[PDB]
Amino acid sequence: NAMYYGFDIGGTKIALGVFDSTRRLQWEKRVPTPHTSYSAFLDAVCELVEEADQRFGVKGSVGIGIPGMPETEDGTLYAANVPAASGKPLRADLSARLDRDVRLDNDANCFALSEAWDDEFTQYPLVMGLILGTGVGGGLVLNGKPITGQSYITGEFGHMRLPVDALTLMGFDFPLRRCGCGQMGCIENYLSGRGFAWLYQHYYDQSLQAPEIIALWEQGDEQAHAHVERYLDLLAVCLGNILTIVDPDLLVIGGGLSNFTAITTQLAERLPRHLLPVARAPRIERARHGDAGGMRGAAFLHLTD
Ligand code: NA
Ligand SMILES: [Zn+2]
Repeated sequence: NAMYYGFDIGGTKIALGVFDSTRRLQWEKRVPTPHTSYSAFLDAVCELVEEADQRFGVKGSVGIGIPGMPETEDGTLYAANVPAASGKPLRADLSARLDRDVRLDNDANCFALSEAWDDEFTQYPLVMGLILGTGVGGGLVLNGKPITGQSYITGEFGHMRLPVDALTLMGFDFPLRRCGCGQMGCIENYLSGRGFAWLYQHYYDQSLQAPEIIALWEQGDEQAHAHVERYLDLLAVCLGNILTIVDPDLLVIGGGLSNFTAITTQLAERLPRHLLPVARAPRIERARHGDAGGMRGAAFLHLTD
């Protein structure tokens, strides 16, 4: 009768999803994220766990996805959009309040874990989740457990510089854009939704956003088509480098751009030219649990020891 609770904590709302032992969602509830004080934040979360416990007559396990640093070396959380909890030992405090092992991970790792636990995808030991949306990020999952790395940096694909073969493709004068992290040329600024739009403007001198370019592509516009071919080629070159070091069985692509089917259907054929001769491309799939993934991944933190 084990139940798995998963919280997706964002700047606006705290979303709880409750899953049974077969990973099916049984109940959902969302409340506003308190920003006023840590005590109000702790209560928002604990009251939801208590409500679920009462509703299902069980002590559910509790997993939580955080957009930031879940637990530093000393046990401290840091998240820009969750000021009420930042600087606090969230994991320890919630664990004491709920008398159970509350587990935390970042939102990109929860996204990857949610996909790795899709019924069909559990057959793949090593799953790489790639998010192409507001930013670029992701995570790595091995045998159903996320690989967090020393500081929850594993899977920060958006912050690896363009490889030199991107200059061979685009020209050596291709702009190396300044990233928010401070480096020059991070792939996030070419492959995110904004990067996709920037690349269009770079070639065509028109300020269209991704939806608009996609609309033109669907209507058969020649520029939009030429733009998408370049984007896909650049995505492939960048992925060639990542896949050569990670070698995942499955690459699942999520985020806003993943709704553009060309990104997951026309990518596989472009990979072999950037992979080792003896390498096989990973299976490539569009994410299957967009909306519910934050809650699923958080809940799934308790599916492994
Ligand atoms: Na209240
Ligand atoms: Zn960067």
